[PDB]
Amino acid sequence: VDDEELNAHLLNEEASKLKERIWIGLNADFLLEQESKRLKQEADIA
Amino acid sequence: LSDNAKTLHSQMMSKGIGALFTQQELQKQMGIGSLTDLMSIVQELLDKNLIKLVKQNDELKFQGVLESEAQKKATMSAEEALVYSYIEASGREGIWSKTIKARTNLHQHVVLKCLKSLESQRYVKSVKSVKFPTRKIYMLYSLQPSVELDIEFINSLLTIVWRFISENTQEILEFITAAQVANVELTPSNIRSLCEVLVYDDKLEKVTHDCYRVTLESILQMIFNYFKMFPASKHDKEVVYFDEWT
Repeated sequence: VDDEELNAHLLNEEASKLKERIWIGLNADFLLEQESKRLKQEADIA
Repeated sequence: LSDNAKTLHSQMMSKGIGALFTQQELQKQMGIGSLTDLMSIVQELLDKNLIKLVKQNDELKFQGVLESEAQKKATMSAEEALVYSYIEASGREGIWSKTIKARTNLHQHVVLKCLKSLESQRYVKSVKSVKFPTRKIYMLYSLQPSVELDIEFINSLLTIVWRFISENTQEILEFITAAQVANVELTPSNIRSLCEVLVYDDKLEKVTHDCYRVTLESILQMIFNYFKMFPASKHDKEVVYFDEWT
């Protein structure tokens, strides 16, 4: 059930690091997730 | 103005935190001004909430604290930092949550909503204390559980020390170091406590105020012979009971 346009459905390879810089420029949810995940280990010895 | 306050706190942080300072040496140390304007910058330094006023009994006493904890408590609001002062005043033995409510007049909801935020600020932990179980005890991260261990598995320590005396208090202390025993701190007082449980069971005997001899329970271990005494207990109405007289 192949085709040609969904076969072309794939990223812009030179606009990858263009796009994730925008995606990382909007995101902070995993940021505070990280030091809370780092807090899961800190409360183990506390 | 500011520079006179910069000199005095450098004198407060000059000495190691002990030897709590007072005024009678402070005017000897910083007496370039009269007492009328010396107090006014210290009350302004109280307005800059660095100096605190500690108490040695029946008299007036001062104590300076570091700038590092002063900045983090300035992030809090009025009531937020106010309750944080009570826990850090306790310090070593914790403090009970209901007693904190008594020293504030803040009722049960507003105190619990404050410290819910305060644990996320990583300044306060909750420990389980044993001299009054199931009470809320708060400390810093400085970890003073001054209040061996209450839960079981003392018998694993206890059953081996009988075997050392079976073949026949200072002689125990070298033996307990080896054999990968799961211990962290022993003391000659603990072995004295560990031995007298066996005295109450008559597993061995106390002679000459520190020596110990075995009461020959080994032949009982393997009328005063309670082992191998199995009863009939079925289809026999003519048995003897110790109860059923009351």
